[PDB]
Amino acid sequence: GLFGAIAGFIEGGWQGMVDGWYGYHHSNEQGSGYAADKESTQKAIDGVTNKVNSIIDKMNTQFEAVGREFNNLERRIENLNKKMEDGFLDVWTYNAELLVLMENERTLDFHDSNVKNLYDKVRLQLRDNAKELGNGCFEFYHKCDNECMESVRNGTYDYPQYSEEARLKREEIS
Amino acid sequence: GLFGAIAGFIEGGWQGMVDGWYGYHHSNEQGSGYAADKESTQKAIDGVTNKVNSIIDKMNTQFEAVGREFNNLERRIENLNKKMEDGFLDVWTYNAELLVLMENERTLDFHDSNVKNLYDKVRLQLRDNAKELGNGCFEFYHKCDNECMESVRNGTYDYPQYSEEARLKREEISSG
Amino acid sequence: GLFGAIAGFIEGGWQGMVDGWYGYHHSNEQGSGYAADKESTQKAIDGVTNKVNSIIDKMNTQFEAVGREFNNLERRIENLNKKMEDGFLDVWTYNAELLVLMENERTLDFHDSNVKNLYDKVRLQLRDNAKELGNGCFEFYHKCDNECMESVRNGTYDYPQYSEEARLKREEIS
Amino acid sequence: DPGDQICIGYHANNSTEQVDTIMEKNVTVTHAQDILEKTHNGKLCDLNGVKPLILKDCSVAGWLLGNPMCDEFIRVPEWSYIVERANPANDLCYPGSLNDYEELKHMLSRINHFEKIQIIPKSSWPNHETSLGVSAACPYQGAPSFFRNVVWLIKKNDAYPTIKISYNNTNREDLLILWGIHHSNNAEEQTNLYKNPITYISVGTSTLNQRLAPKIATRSQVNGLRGRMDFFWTILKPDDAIHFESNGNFIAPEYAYKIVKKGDSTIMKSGVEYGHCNTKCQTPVGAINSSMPFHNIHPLTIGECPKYVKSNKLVLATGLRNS
Amino acid sequence: PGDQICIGYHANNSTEQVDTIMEKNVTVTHAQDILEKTHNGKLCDLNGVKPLILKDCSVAGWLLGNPMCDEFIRVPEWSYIVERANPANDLCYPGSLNDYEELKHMLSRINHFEKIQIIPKSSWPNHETSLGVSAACPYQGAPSFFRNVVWLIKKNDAYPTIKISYNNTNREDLLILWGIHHSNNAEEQTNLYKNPITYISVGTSTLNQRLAPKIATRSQVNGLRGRMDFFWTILKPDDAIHFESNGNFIAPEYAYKIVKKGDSTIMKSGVEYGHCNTKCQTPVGAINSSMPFHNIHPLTIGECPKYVKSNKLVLATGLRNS
Amino acid sequence: DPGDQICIGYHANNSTEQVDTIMEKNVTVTHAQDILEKTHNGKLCDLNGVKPLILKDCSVAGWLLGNPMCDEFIRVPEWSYIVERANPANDLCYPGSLNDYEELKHMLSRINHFEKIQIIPKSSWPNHETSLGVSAACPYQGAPSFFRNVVWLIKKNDAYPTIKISYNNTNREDLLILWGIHHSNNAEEQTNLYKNPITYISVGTSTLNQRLAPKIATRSQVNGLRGRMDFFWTILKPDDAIHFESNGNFIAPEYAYKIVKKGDSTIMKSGVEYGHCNTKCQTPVGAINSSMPFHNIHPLTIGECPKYVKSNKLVLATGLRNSP
Ligand SMILES: CC(=O)N[C@H]1[C@H](O[C@@H]2[C@@H](O)[C@H](O)O[C@H](CO)[C@@H]2O)O[C@H](CO)[C@@H](O[C@@H]2O[C@H](CO[C@]3(C(=O)O)C[C@H](O)[C@@H](NC(C)=O)[C@H]([C@H](O)[C@H](O)CO)O3)[C@H](O)[C@H](O)[C@H]2O)[C@@H]1O
Ligand SMILES: CC(=O)N[C@H]1[C@H](O[C@@H]2[C@@H](O)[C@H](O)O[C@H](CO)[C@@H]2O)O[C@H](CO)[C@@H](O[C@@H]2O[C@H](CO[C@]3(C(=O)O)C[C@H](O)[C@@H](NC(C)=O)[C@H]([C@H](O)[C@H](O)CO)O3)[C@H](O)[C@H](O)[C@H]2O)[C@@H]1O
Ligand SMILES: *[C@@H]1O[C@H](CO)[C@@H](O[C@@H]2O[C@H](CO)[C@@H](O[C@@H]3O[C@H](CO)[C@@H](O)[C@H](O)[C@@H]3O)[C@H](O)[C@H]2NC(C)=O)[C@H](O)[C@H]1NC(C)=O
Ligand SMILES: *[C@@H]1O[C@H](CO)[C@@H](O[C@@H]2O[C@H](CO)[C@@H](O[C@@H]3O[C@H](CO)[C@@H](O)[C@H](O)[C@@H]3O)[C@H](O)[C@H]2NC(C)=O)[C@H](O)[C@H]1NC(C)=O
Ligand SMILES: *[C@@H]1O[C@H](CO)[C@@H](O[C@@H]2O[C@H](CO)[C@@H](O[C@@H]3O[C@H](CO)[C@@H](O)[C@H](O)[C@@H]3O)[C@H](O)[C@H]2NC(C)=O)[C@H](O)[C@H]1NC(C)=O
Ligand SMILES: *[C@@H]1O[C@H](CO)[C@@H](O[C@@H]2O[C@H](CO)[C@@H](O)[C@H](O)[C@H]2NC(C)=O)[C@H](O)[C@H]1NC(C)=O
Ligand SMILES: *[C@@H]1O[C@H](CO)[C@@H](O)[C@H](O)[C@H]1NC(C)=O
Ligand SMILES: *[C@@H]1O[C@H](CO)[C@@H](O)[C@H](O)[C@H]1NC(C)=O
Ligand SMILES: *[C@@H]1O[C@H](CO)[C@@H](O)[C@H](O)[C@H]1NC(C)=O
Ligand SMILES: *[C@@H]1O[C@H](CO)[C@@H](O)[C@H](O)[C@H]1NC(C)=O
Ligand SMILES: *[C@@H]1O[C@H](CO)[C@@H](O)[C@H](O)[C@H]1NC(C)=O
Repeated sequence: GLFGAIAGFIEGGWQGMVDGWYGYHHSNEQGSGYAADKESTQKAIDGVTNKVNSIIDKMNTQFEAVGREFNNLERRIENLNKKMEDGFLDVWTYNAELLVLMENERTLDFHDSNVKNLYDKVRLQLRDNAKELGNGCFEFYHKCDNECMESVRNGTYDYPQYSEEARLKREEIS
Repeated sequence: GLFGAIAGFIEGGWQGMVDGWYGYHHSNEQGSGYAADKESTQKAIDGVTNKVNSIIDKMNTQFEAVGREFNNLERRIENLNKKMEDGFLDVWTYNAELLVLMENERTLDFHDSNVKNLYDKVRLQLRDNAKELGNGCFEFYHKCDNECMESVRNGTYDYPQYSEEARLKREEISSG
Repeated sequence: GLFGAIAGFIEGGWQGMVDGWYGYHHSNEQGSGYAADKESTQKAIDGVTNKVNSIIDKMNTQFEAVGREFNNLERRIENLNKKMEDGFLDVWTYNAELLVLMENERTLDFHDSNVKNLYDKVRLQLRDNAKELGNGCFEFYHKCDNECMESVRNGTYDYPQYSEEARLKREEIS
Repeated sequence: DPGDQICIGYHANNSTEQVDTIMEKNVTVTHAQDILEKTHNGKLCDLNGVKPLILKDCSVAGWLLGNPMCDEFIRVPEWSYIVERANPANDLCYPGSLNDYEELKHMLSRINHFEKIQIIPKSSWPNHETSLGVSAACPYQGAPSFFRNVVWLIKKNDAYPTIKISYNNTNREDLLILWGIHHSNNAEEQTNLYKNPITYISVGTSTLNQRLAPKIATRSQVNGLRGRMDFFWTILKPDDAIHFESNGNFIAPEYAYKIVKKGDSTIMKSGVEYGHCNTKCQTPVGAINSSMPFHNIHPLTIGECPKYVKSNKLVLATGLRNS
Repeated sequence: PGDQICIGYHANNSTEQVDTIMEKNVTVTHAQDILEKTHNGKLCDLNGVKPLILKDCSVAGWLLGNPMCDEFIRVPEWSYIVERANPANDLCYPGSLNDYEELKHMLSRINHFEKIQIIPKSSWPNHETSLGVSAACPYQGAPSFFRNVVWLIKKNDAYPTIKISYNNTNREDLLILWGIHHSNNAEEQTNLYKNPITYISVGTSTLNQRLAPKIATRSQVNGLRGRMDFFWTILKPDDAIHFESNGNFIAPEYAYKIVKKGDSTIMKSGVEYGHCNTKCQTPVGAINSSMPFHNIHPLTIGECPKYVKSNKLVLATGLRNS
Repeated sequence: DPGDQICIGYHANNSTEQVDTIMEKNVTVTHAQDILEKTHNGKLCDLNGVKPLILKDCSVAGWLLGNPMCDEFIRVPEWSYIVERANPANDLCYPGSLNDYEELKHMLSRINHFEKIQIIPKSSWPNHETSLGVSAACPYQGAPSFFRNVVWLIKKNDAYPTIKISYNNTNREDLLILWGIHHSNNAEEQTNLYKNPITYISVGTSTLNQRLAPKIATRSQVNGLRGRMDFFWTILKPDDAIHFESNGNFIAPEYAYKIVKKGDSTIMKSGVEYGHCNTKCQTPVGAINSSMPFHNIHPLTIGECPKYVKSNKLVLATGLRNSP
């Protein structure tokens, strides 16, 4: 919700998309289908893997032998140990719970930013050669075949090729 | 200012609106008024409530009896208790101060995105039928009444209904 | 990054920008050069300075005398000190690593946020009087002297000044 | 050209409350909430329904042994924590020491049941003097007296027969038994009090095996006395018998305490008055009733308390930037 | 119309729910729990070394050779000691072992351990060596005594003053144990040792100990009013220990060569041994590492996760599910 | 024709500084700062302007009792902490022990005022010999000697009359007083030194009440000596008196220490040389500057120190992401 993509102008997820976390759905004269953007999916996978690994690998563990070796006339000493063990339990329980809550919020917004950035990359390429539908989709003013659709997903969309056709379409609705 | 809305282009809150944390201000021939978006406001208030409750409820508190039970020939043990008590104070003091500093930054940026999300919602509907003034307002190129204001405030603005009406003024306004 | 700018529509950043962290590069008939936006870099300078100072200054330090003052028949008590010492080492090592990891992610996102916000301020001023190349640059539909170049940078770009001359370059040029 | 206008905006109010972020300082917000507890009631309260044992100016040692300046019989059969002053005035009227004193106080910090009973009546010493064991250092209303719960046995008719007495704990509860030994000042004083130049004390239970001997030596005056009295204690579990043997310098027990312990606490050093209040967390300066994660009232807390921190305010932003 | 390209994100049939700081029970496509909750329910070797498991005996009974404990076994090394919560077999003759808690802590992890005989029964030609027997320590229902120590009794109505010494010619530290018997009355003192007033002198390069019997009336424990206080010391190599006594001496017969290189604690558990290996052992079982946190048990031995009071620590990895 | 161009961009420089984020490792940044302290000067320094007491060849017990084989140094009236070697060369020339040694060491770790004074001169023993309490295990100036702050009293003219002496602390400061008992080896040695087969020591103050007897037995040889001497200590508060009674085996005091204690410290075990420096945080391997929140030098620190962590770098990113 931080970027208004995952729950905002894109109102839902696609069950048909199975080969990635983020991707595209196209619909042209040759048919409709799903295509997953692996450049974004891999970078998201590495970052999420790094975060989980960092949360795990950065923990420092040492050999400790935790028992109860104080007698009935050393209860002051064992109360010192009780305050130490209970204090550390409070420190770790509070740290662990909040670390999960804060990072889970961060992880969800990380996916949100990735989806938003994908939308802006496609939008920045099409410019006025396509129409922003406000729902995560662009309606082309020209004919974008399967090879043209791959160019949009490859960051190689050629604006000058379809400029006059798009302008003619824009005037065609006038 | 992480999303550039609160003090980036909106640049100022509205003391007039007392209904919610975010909302709209319409001004047409009928009059002027303040509207509050109950949807995003309720989400923000519920979201901040969870953050505050989580910071409070996750703290585990147990019975402890803290005193000074060691004598003049048990000072080395007392030093161990002192180092333990001082160590736990240092840990909690650092975490509590930094927890507030980090979460206060997130909460303010949480409010910043909600405004921009509301701003980007209206921007998509009007498209070319209204220009982008840049102060967080949309001056309609067409004429919009109180009923038409409601459509923008609940997400039902019909763009082609006022398309050419905007164009006649748009192609004439830019002529000077 | 999390907003799109550093390694986003901008690729690498400018080596010739030594007067600040964020700024502009103009190219008109009068020449070309680099310039920095004082307000944005100053906020970034203060923000990171506050972040580093907060991490340093908020730490509470007390006088302690740490030694080994227990004999061979007080090993149970010395074990208690070892468990306490190692427990605090684990707490501080874990927090310091994650705090460095997380705040570094925040810092780079903070720089990313400032660049995008600086872009949007220019974007909302030029409007249809300029065309965005999609790589962090803008194409004016008119003539922009060095006086008007500063107007974009200093927030005083007057929209009607070139709106008519813009149309003679975008709509007129078919 | 009165172009109809729709705007996007956010709340503002008159609040002057300010919070700090990791990058900015002194940011005014519309709403804010503090998570640091800063208020206490300023009185000593009951801990989870149980009243504390407050010793006004007596220590645990003087209260247990029966110092005449202390309460002759305390009413509390149950307490949650013991309140002592920084320096109790009536610790041990007769100079001496209490063995394992710090561990004994820890046990007595929270006691479920406490009742004084008489295990050895003074009529159990037919051949020893039970009425001369007094001292000017232990006065009651000016007149010489002694600890109320123990008997200072003295020779009768210039004779101190070997004592062999024992007590079986017929009760169903553990018994706290206290006894002592008196250290004479010289050989003549030892004869003038016990008639036996070389004396001993033997105390035996199922776990205790104690041999005491007086340390007759020159010492410095405390409360006007150069003599000393070292006191000892043990827990006589039910159906177990304590066995006493002595031929001099014996400070025999008269009263004992039936004790049941089901929880642990500690001794609180405070002078704050009782407040007829209940709480789950207690500090020497006042009890706190809070659910906040942190507090800055006092470090020496008893109960379920927030984490004591070195902070004046931990205020979280629950609202937007104000303007 | 047509020719649309849409941007979307993955979704699946997952019901996995994670909690965030601002929202609870958020269903996500994928998630991982970083809290360990599983143990094998078996006591394992700690980093390749088997624990020393005392079935029904305490360390005091096993050290002193209680006739109801086994006479040493193939335990030249152990990583930790497993005791029952209340071991039935202990000091059968009532008494005590000095610094018993400190002795157990040292013996928690031993690199090398080997019982040897330092003083044979032939070293007491003027005292009775077979008569030091009590009914409270029966071996086959017949009265006996601690196996590793000798209760010396008078011979020919005489207890000559003992002056014996042992030089630790071994290259490893030695653990030596001895005791003093506390009589019940004067008559019993002479019936056993013939000497009314007795003493024990124990001397090493560092130890200088004088012990005297405390003859008094005591309550019956295991049918006995008598008591025996046992003591121990670590005799460094090439050092010597000197014993001098004229009665009530519980003279050592066996001693243990000690090589200590690390430290452990005493584990109280009834869980059985599973012929396994682990880096972390809890009283209810062993746990495999790599998770930063766990909630199995606090009294752990080894490199273990941090013990917390949580039932779930679920990190969100996937996207918010629809 | 030429469309004027205005561009947005950020800063970049020639920097190889790398930081790690929660999701990316080894990210090159234009500028960075390390919040971890990693350097120590390799010296022992004064703590807040007060030089420590450095016992180079001696233990605290040997230094207090005046071990003749320990080097004599100039009087130090105050110190902030005590430095001992891991294994001091000289601890107790005569084998024995000092009672409550660890607690005494901890109390003496930080002393505001320390001054040795004479309380019982050797002229105060008319009926006991004061110069023969001497052993070859404690040489001094080429002659057999003993601990020089105490005196080992011996029988004179085959007689050891019972000692009954008292000392009143007329000073305004507390007094540290040490004494001891000699444990013989056999009955013959006892009589040859004190003439009394059964001996005792009684010490008494307003708080102290102690009785000792020699443990005459056979022990192993330490420094070539089978005898032992166990020393004891107490703090004689002002205007209080200490009373010594003995008929043999008494190691009488000659010197005591006027002591004033205000703060607390510990004993540092180190062999690092003194550096004639000042610091706010001392480690057994060197002093650190203590400006950063963390350090990774050593855990056994004295002073106001950063939090000790097991890390090699804690580098915060301050600049932007740097690109090649
Ligand atoms: C028993 C008594 O009165 N002793 C005092 C002594 O009296 C002598 C008497 O005991 C003996 O039988 O006969 C000779 C003459 O042949 C004396 O008459 O006289 C001493 C000199 O004044 C006293 O010393 C003073 O004792 C004070 C202690 O007062 C008390 C106390 O502390 O309560 C008084 C008690 O009556 C007494 N109790 C018993 C059972 O004897 C105790 C006790 O003696 C001591 O506490 C034992 O150490 O003492 C002050 O100490 C004062 O400073 C001192 O001069 C004899 O008390
Ligand atoms: C050695 C023995 O059996 N003594 C018993 C004693 O016999 C005496 C006899 O040895 C001596 O020569 O002459 C005197 C008379 O001048 C006695 O006749 O008689 C006592 C009373 O009948 C017994 O007391 C009983 O002891 C019981 C425990 O028996 C054992 C034990 O099993 O612990 C028997 C052991 O043989 C004996 N140990 C040794 C090394 O000799 C021990 C030992 O006496 C005690 O453990 C030391 O305190 O006792 C019960 O305790 C019973 O209640 C009690 O009446 C003597 O056992
Ligand atoms: C923000 O940018 C605007 C451009 O739209 C700046 O206005 C221009 O400011 C410059 C700077 O002084 C003026 O140039 C000056 O002109 C006079 C007379 O020709 C000459 O004496 C000076 O040496 C200098 O060249 C320029 O006239 C002015 N434009 C106007 C008045 O239309 C504005 O100042 C900029 N803001 C800031 C804070 O710099
Ligand atoms: C944010 O606002 C707070 C007030 O809530 C400012 O705190 C004030 O800061 C000044 C200057 O640092 C302090 O004056 C100094 O006070 C100390 C004693 O505390 C004295 O030693 C110095 O000579 C000097 O007078 C002032 O006391 C302090 N007030 C409070 C209530 O804390 C703070 O400076 C503001 N921070 C920023 C970054 O604007
Ligand atoms: C704590 O910080 C201080 C101040 O930064 C460090 O002291 C500095 O140490 C360096 C290297 O030892 C000194 O540089 C040397 O200076 C002399 C001229 O005085 C020159 O001949 C040498 O070639 C070298 O450059 C520097 O002067 C010194 N600064 C001061 C103010 O004394 C200190 O080392 C830090 N502590 C630790 C433990 O790192
Ligand atoms: C980040 O860079 C460091 C070097 O600064 C890498 O550390 C190297 O890791 C390899 C792994 O095989 C070792 O062989 C090298 O010796 C290491 N070099 C140093 C200087 O430590 C580190 O691996 C890099 N991070 C990642 C994720 O690859
Ligand atoms: C992306 O797609 C276009 C259009 O099919 C193709 O020409 C181009 O080579 C592709 N890019 C690759 C394969 O890197
Ligand atoms: C106390 O009396 C009970 C009554 O049965 C008895 O069993 C117990 O042994 C006695 N305690 C002793 C003798 O110590
Ligand atoms: C979250 O889900 C769990 C599991 O069904 C349930 O017990 C809990 O009450 C839920 N919490 C909320 C706030 O709905
Ligand atoms: C033990 O024997 C060795 C063998 O040389 C000897 O040096 C040493 O002194 C002896 N230990 C004693 C006598 O305590
Ligand atoms: C020490 O001397 C003072 C001098 O007045 C005296 O009052 C005090 O009692 C003496 N201390 C003793 C005798 O313990």
